[PDB]
Amino acid sequence: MIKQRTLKNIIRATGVGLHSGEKVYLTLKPAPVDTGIVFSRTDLDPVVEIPARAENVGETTMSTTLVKGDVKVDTVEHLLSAMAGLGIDNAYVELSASEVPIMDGSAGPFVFLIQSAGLQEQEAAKKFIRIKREVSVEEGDKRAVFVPFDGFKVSFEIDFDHPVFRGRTQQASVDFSSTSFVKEVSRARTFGFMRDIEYLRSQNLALGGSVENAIVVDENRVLNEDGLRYEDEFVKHKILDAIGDLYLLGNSLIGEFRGFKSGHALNNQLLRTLIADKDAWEVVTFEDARTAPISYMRP
Ligand SMILES: COC(=O)c1ccc(O)cc1
Ligand SMILES: COC(=O)c1ccc(O)cc1
Ligand SMILES: [Zn+2]
Repeated sequence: MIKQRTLKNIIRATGVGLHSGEKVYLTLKPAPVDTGIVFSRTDLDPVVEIPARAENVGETTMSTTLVKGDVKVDTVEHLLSAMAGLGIDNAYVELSASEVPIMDGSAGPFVFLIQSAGLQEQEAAKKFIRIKREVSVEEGDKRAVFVPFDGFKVSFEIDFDHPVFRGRTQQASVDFSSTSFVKEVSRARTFGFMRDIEYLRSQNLALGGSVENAIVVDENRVLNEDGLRYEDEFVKHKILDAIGDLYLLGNSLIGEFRGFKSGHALNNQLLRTLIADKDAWEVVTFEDARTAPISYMRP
């Protein structure tokens, strides 16, 4: 069978929140079968756990925020993207503060830290959500859709009228049967506009933002001296965000996601609409990895 996976070993990292600018200690720990991804605020007494599930998304302003009452875990999407990309089902994510560290603004440092620790196959079938029928949500010119697909595929389109986007790839499709999450998507970074930073800081957004953890765009050029990792880095980052947002379903998808200018808010609304529309999906297992429509790297 395709087995559930957890971490082989505890691993530790230090960084700062993108939004809060606060220093944070991150610990990834192994978790038993059917735990899912559970975030833990270890700075609080008593400690507060928040499962990484669509129903715990409380705020979606410029990141996905998990919330239990007054307790928040902000910017979970880049770490959940890495976990979805490596096939991690079960893990405890301990944090010393209210926001996952931004690291280099991508999933690259997370995929490296996890593959460094190693993955552990567990003695239980991995459960997938197979999309059986179209489910779509719209708001204004934004759209997010699931359609049936025998595999996992993401298509995304952004539309920015900014000189730095003129004639640039604003649309991409990744089929994870053809393409490596790791080589193709994980290194795409968070991006931001100089003309926005005053408004954002006034909203307690991007307080930790800099060229060290983001592509900073200024009028006609990228400020980062060493430039882009990909010609289409911006749309690749939105695909990274979508994978992270969609992993709040709590299981890997067998289907296709298409986003048109979709962000954290509409991605979460798509998950809530799917969960409610029970005839559009089923839980499936594969008793032979070799005959299944998606494969994961050796652990
Ligand atoms: C100047 O703007 C920034 O530094 C910045 C960093 C990260 C963002 O997400 C947005 C803006
Ligand atoms: C939410 O993302 C996934 O379901 C997923 C499934 C297979 C992958 O290879 C990557 C992501
Ligand atoms: Zn992001």
